[PDB]
Amino acid sequence: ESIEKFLSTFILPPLRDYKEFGPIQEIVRSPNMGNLRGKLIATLMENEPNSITSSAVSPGETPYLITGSDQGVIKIWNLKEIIVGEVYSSSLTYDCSSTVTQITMIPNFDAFAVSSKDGQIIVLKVNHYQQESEVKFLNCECIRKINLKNFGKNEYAVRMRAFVNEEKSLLVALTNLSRVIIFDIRTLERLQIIENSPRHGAVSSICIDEECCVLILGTTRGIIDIWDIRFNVLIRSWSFGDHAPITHVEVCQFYGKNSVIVVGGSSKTFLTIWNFVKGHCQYAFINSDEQPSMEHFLPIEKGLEELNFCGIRSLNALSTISVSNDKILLTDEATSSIVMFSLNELSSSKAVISPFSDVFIPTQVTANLTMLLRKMKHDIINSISTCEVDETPLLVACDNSGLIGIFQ
Repeated sequence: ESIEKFLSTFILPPLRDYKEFGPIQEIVRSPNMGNLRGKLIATLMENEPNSITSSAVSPGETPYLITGSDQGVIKIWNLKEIIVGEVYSSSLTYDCSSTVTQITMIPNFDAFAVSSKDGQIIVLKVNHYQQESEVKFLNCECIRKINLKNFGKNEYAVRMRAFVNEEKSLLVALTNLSRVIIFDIRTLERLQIIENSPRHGAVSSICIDEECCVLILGTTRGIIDIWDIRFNVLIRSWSFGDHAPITHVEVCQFYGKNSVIVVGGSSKTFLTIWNFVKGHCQYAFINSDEQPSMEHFLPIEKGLEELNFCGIRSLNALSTISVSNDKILLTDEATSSIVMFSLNELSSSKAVISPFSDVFIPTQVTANLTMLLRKMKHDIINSISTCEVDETPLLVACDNSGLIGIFQ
């Protein structure tokens, strides 16, 4: 070993050269969620009665689930061992001593960031070793740490996203004061702060695009604001529908590099999909069999500072999602179900997990807009994750009472 390259005397090395993160892992393909049976194979009660506030999965030959609780407790679960060995205990526990707000994988590493209500952000490395050709988990080890109080405003991170490629190594944190701070993972140095206008409400959601060039923000007043990261410039702002809060934004690679899934904004939809360059709504998945007007999905670009905050008005608003290439999995609390939207064939969309037998009907409404109508035939889920264990898709749901459900 040598440390001279790591003292910032000169500029990289890339993240893959930082041995404390462990070796970079092979890319694993999207799980084939279309084959999900919707069959509950296991329930894990270890976190009860504490809310699981965030979860993630690390995919690969031994995929593991990470859960974070409202008391700061992080657990690692060996998914193969649960499925095959029927061992229902966690493999590892790590205590943050403060309410977890987000767990964010460091893509392709056995490491993940954890933000907590006390203002701390850490990165935990998952250490493991081979015994009789099977993975044994050793420990979680803190390998990075920052406190947002260092920025002087007593902030804590509420949401995070990570992006790693050969060039970039970024951790993006949304704070409780609606600032977005961008860190380099290698040092946790602040590189950029983006501050959205308070006249658009509070920032409730963030995502980064495929290219890590743009920050997409959703607000409590139903506004989508897109920021160029390099120039720190607002490049797109719009609302639509009844401007309900934007609770999730996620880029959708399936449609291309300029497409984003929006949850909220319109209270009449499960989600919409927008081309954020063209400023245009491509798809609207309607949470009933009644189609809204075409006009409901036109972008509003003026009068955004005059939009009132509507609050959170329905169980419909609580949807959490997991995107897997051409499938979107979405929790529907109003009907106690999880919907799988088939972007490859919308008419094949269905409630994969539910108590009846719903059908989804795609209708082209303009040259540029398709609406998907839904025609009709337990604690609130906070987080869902999807992966494969030995081929065979599986979905993990974590709920606000501390229960994990595992579905094949």
